[PDB]
Amino acid sequence: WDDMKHLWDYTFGGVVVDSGDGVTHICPVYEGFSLPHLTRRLDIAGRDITRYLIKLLLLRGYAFNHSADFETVRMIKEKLCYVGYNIEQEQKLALETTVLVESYTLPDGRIIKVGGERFEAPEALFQPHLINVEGVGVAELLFNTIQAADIDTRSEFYKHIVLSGGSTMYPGLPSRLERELKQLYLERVLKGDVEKLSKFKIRIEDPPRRKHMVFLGG
Amino acid sequence: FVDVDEYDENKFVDEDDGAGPDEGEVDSCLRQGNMTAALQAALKNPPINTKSQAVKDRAGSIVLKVLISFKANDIEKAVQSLDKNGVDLLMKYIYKGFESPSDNSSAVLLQWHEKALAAGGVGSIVRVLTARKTV
Amino acid sequence: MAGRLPACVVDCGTGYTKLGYAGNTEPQFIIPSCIAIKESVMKGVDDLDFFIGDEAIEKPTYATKWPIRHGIVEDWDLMERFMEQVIFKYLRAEPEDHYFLLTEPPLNTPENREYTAEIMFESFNVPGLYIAVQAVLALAASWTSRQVGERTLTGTVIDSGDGVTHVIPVAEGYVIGSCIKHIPIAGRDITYFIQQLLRDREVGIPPEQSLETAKAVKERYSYVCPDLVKEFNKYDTDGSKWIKQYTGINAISKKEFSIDVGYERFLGPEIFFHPEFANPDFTQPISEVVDEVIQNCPIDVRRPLYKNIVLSGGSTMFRDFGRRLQRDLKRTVDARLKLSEELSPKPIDVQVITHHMQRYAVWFGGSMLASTPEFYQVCHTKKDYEEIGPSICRHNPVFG
Amino acid sequence: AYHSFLVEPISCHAWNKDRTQIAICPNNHEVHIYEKSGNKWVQVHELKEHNGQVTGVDWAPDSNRIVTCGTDRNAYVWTLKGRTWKPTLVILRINRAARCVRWAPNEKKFAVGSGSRVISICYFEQENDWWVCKHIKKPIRSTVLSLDWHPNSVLLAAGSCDFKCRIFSAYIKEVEERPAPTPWGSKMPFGELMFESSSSCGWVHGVCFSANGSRVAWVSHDSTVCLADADKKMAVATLASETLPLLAVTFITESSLVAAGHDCFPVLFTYDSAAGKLSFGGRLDVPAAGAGLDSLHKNSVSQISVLSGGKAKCSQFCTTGMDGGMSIWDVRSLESALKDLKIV
Amino acid sequence: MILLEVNNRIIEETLALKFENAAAGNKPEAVEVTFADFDGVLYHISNPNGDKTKVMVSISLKFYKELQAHGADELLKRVYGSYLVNPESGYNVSLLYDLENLPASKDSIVHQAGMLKRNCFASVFEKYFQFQEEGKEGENRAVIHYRDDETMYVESKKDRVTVVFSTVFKDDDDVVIGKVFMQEFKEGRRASHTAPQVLFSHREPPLELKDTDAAVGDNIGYITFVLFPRHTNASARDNTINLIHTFRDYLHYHIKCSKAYIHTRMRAKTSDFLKVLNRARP
Amino acid sequence: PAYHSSLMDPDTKLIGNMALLPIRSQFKGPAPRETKDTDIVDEAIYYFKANVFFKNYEIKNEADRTLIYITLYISECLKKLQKCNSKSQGEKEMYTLGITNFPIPGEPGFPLNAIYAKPANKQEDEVMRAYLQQLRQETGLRLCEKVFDPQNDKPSKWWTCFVKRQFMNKSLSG
Amino acid sequence: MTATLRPYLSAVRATLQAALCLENFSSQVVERHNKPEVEVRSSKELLLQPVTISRNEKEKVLIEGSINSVRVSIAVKQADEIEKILCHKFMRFMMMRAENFFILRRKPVEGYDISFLITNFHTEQMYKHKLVDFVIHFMEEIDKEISEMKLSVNARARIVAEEFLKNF
Repeated sequence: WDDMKHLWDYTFGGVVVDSGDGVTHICPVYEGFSLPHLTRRLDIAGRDITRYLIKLLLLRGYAFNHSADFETVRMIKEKLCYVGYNIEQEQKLALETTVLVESYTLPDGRIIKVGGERFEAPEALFQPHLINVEGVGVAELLFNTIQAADIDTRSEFYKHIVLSGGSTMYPGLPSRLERELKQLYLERVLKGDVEKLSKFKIRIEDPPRRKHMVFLGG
Repeated sequence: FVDVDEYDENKFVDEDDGAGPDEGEVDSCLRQGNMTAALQAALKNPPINTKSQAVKDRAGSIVLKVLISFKANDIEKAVQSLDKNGVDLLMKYIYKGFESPSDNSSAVLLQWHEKALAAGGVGSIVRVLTARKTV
Repeated sequence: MAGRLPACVVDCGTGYTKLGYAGNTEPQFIIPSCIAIKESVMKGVDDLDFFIGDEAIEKPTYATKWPIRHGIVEDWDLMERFMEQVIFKYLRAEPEDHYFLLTEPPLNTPENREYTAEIMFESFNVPGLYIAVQAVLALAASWTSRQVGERTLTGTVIDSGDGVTHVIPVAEGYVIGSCIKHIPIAGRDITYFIQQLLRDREVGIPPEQSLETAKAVKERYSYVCPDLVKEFNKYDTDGSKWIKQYTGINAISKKEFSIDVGYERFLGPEIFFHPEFANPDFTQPISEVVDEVIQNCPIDVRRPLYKNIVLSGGSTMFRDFGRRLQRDLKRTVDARLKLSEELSPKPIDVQVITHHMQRYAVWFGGSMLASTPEFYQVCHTKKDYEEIGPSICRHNPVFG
Repeated sequence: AYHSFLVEPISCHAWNKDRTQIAICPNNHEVHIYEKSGNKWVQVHELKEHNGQVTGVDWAPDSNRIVTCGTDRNAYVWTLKGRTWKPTLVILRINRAARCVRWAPNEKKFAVGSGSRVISICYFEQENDWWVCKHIKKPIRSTVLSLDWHPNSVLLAAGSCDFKCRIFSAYIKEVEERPAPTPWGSKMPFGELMFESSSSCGWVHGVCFSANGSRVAWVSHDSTVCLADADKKMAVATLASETLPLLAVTFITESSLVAAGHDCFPVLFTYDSAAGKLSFGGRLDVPAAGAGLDSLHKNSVSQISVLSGGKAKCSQFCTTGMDGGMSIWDVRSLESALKDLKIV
Repeated sequence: MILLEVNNRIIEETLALKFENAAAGNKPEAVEVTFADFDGVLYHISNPNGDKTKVMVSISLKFYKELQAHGADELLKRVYGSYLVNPESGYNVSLLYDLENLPASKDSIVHQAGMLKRNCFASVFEKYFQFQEEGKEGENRAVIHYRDDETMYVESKKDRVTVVFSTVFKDDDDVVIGKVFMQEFKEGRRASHTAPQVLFSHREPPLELKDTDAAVGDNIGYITFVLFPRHTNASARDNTINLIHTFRDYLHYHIKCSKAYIHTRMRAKTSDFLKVLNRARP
Repeated sequence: PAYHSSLMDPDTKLIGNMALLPIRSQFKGPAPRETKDTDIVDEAIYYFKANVFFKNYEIKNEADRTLIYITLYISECLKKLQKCNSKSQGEKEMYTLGITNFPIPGEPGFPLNAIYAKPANKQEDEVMRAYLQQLRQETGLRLCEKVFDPQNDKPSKWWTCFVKRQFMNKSLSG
Repeated sequence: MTATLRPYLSAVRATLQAALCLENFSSQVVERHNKPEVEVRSSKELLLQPVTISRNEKEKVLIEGSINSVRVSIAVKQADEIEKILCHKFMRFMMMRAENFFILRRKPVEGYDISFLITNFHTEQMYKHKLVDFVIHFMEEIDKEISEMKLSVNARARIVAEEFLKNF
């Protein structure tokens, strides 16, 4: 706290998913405030995706030294790494075609080739067991979070999920969350009956900004 | 837990809104000496829309029969007798015959393809791939 | 050792190739990796009409080719033929019942790793293959300190053989990426210097073979001196014994000439610490290069990297080379940490390891590792290649 | 008449009110504006503000504002202001990437067709100081390929990827109350289907509207060109091509029409009103860059635009293909050279 | 290299190199190499029982007992002359070289030493070449197992010897390629009139089984060589032997080199395709 | 790295920018008399074979500037001593070579004009010229007993081999 | 040997002019995604009718075009075993270099020896008509190339027999 004074001076003069780089944690909001009895946290965000990416690249034959190349591999993540929609299909794509394979130039001039790991690395967000963590995963967690709260306006929550932060802009992420959540909204509400979900209610948020400009009256 | 998009609402599924050609006609004209007349008769009233493959495969079997019932130098005269529309349908059937190994059915079909192509051009081949109306 | 039969160990370098059987101390044959091909349209066995090694650099009616540049295979066909003769002529050991343990330089790509598998597995019915990185093999080749034990795969390997110097920093059995450095001074360069220094002193020199003299003097009379002026003074005072003489016979000239060998003995290897002594475009001393390299690595394995410096290659064999490194580096780092301290953490321990197997250190490390049962597990089996693909060679798990 | 710009294909392009400057997008996230200086071409600025490939660009004549849309599901309204251009931020609320955009003959509201199986109709609002947008899903469903506007600033043509051409109402309680005078139905309310394809032809890549808007034409992927005339009791008129399917298309008068596409070369079609049928007749492609094809393009043409004279009597027209080359064609001095040409 | 060598290069280069330096006054440095050779054959070079100016060459063959039971030792005893001694414990045959003993011709008395994998085998053949020449119709076969799954049968007919190889192609595909070589070998008389006859039997044996049981299978192949009296004579005895005993390794060698050749051709075609595909760009 | 001189004293004088170091010599000039058993000339002769290979040289002291002149001069001496046949004959050449009017700081033809201070006045001029000449003279005769061997006519190749090498890539004859 | 080669390749070629002509298509099901539709098949309207051209029971080409991608498959002619095994090694070999082909799949569609994967990115960076020519030329080169390999091996076996045999 005594390190805050230097910061202040010398200067001037809905459900929400937030990932910056340290970790993400869904935050539901009822009325004008959050919900203390809720707001569950997930132990994985960006660093874990970079680290897992390093390990995966190691498995492909590119031996990046771990505590030496973090900024480089991180830089490589935010440019190719995306979130897969149907992992079975993505894996099929990786094994049978070359369309996912892209070249990347390193600071020392060397050019490497990166493929399936592009969708594999972010997948840890949905399958925490992949990194030896007793987790739940973004989708299951979000579902459980809205589901565990109230009953009065659950659905309303569902129709207002929004992504925030630099580590949630991975391509396909919104569509993935929506579909996987659909599967949850089916494997946790009616052990079957694939003819009632045709009356679903859920849209993935996350627009184009980073200006957390909060104010109102005054 | 599982596909759910196949159950999405903004889905895309062609509508089969709106038996076969004429076996008989493929007789009288097949043929007191008229081969062209037979070909023009067989390409009349195509099934289509009919989900079942039985009826479709029937018209296709018949058409292939006719195509086989042909000499080499006399194909050209017949094909050139067709309208722009006719060539496309003939072409659809040629490609149909290219799905199964009905003997030399392919040998003559490549001949039945160059000349047929000559009448309707390459554009016709595109219509065969761009049609939710099957054969 | 192992299943009665011994495994195959092959270390392919730009210049010399070291080959032999596991368990041995020294390679069975060390030969230039050149390959002689014809030029007079494949016509049957026209591909088999070729020679390799020394036999490739003597056949007039044959063209000499060099498949390895700066360390990478640039021509796979010639490399494949080369391996044909490596296996079926020199090693004289079946490739369908003898495990293989090739090698690769750091900064080598996964594709090359896969090719090194396509050739070995699909042509040569070999039962198993492992691809080791040269610098890491150079690392194993050193536990032979004094006493006792203390195995580690964390250290910095300076590999200087005959082409170019290399400073790859290994960590936990894994070499660092953009942490490797090259110095355009090496054996070949050292021979040229000593030659240019003698050409302007001794007379009656060999026509088309004026390098041989300076080449033979290098590894046979060369050494590292501590203080240059003190050494010069030595020679100018107690001659006849500090100064030595070497003889020889003219090659493409035929003539018995005997010459004196003096200052060049210590001035030659001295270029290492003073590139500006022969290379006008590079003047940074090797000690500084090593220091820069260590400083580019992560702030935590740095100290350990300083603690385990190992040598590899024939160009590191000059007497007291490691000792000289210790003086210069300790002096530089202490001066640095001195500056630090004064403007106001205990001295960093630097250690250069110098074993017996320095020249072909890579091969030796290879033979020793390939000599253990623990190897017949980490190897890639014929079973995995014949079902999964060459892709299994993309990753070659470490052990030891 | 052909100019070789980059090495890749031009996704889209647009010409300002004064055919003096051209905006083009090279499969990038920033548009590039070029200008001619007597006999040479000069770069004046490069608009950048997209996180996805830009797939559409349109320019205005009166307002002089350039609108772009992209696969990053975003849209901004660029302007002048000094040298550097400043674009505005517009939220389409769509999860897909824009495939096409068009302002309007009047220049009061633009339109963006999307993969969200919807058409976003966007207009300015002097209330919040921002740009709104209303959705016109019905009846479309799949991605919308090209979009044209009526000369009345109301009607809207859409190709779509469902193999069916549609016409919609853009009623906006911001401009005028009722609609304009058009044979196309009597009542034109916000969100209304005026016309739908009658055949199951390939996806509609391009659709133009008669100078008056009384006639509408479109080209399918099945290498066919249809034309529906609401002034003739809803015409079906079709023409099956013998070459590769086309893409972009525009009216030159009222009987003729210029189209180009996967065939790479430009073709002319003429409409005979009495029989109400379209006929073939090539053929502006008689035998910079390289040499593989004997046509002024070495790959498919994906966009065409009218430069002067409007849709009633076009004198010069531009065309851009995937060959990364832009051509300007003049149909007047050459018409005489053509030992065989119709025109009207 | 078309033909495989008969002699061993590691032995010959090691001893020659040690010998010229010895015959120069220079002391001898220790040497320790445990190398092997084609098939199941080991090799050890060392400084024995506390010795130093002692060198020795030892060979271990897993199947030595079978060659010995055919007059293998009796021959080796009259080969080296006096350079033959006991075994280095673990290796069926040991040669011991005293540096303070060599003659005045190394490049002459060293070549033989390099030939060890051959001199052990020589006896069985020489014995049957002798049989043929003598016309002894009462001597059994010569079942010799050199490989865990490989067997050689040697018999001397009335006026022509027969050496049969039962070889195994572990890789199924290797079979097809191998067959091609046999076809060309069968029609060899069209080019060579004085060339041994060759027969080939797949899976099953020509006239084997027997009594004793013959190896049968999809991966087994039989090659029969037919040696006449013009090759087994006292003028072509050694030659025919030095050649014929390398045949198996020769066949597998050429199959593998054929595969290598196919790799080169294929590279020469795949690499070209890429150049043509890109030749369409700028 | 290069070897520097440790003869600089807190009471050492200065002739413009250099360091008027004492020497043991009978030659005339403004050099102080050296009482110790070594001096700057011996130091330069001692360090020469090593220093002459160096391309770069850090000036730590005004003593280093003097060390440098003498090193370069050793090079000039070797240039002349190269072509002679006797120790006595060589001495005569050294005397004439040293007595010459080699360039001094401020003049073109003198290298290191960016590192040597030119004489501020006529006195400073003449005195630096006299020092320089006295250094040349003592350097040369002292160099003769090192180059010339007890065997008449024998350019010690162990000294002659440096004739082409240029300290710092410079020359007093350039 | 031909007697029916040309009509076959001509028909394949003609199918190819028609089948290509793709364009950059962003995914309509997945936000900001451009997957090749002929491969993924998540939007039936984006799929063309899967055609097929063959000269007989063994030789044929399958083309199942789409708006942003086309998938071509080949079987090739293989009489005896050596042609079969030679072919298997060659096709697998090329496929291993798929990454270097850009338009080559890592594996061939079930029922064929080799398959291609041409996307809009290819028609953007390569002349599509020159791409088509490659397919037609590849078939002739591939089929002919395999024949040359066979001749080489059979021919070399005779020479291999001769060096050994004359030395008796």
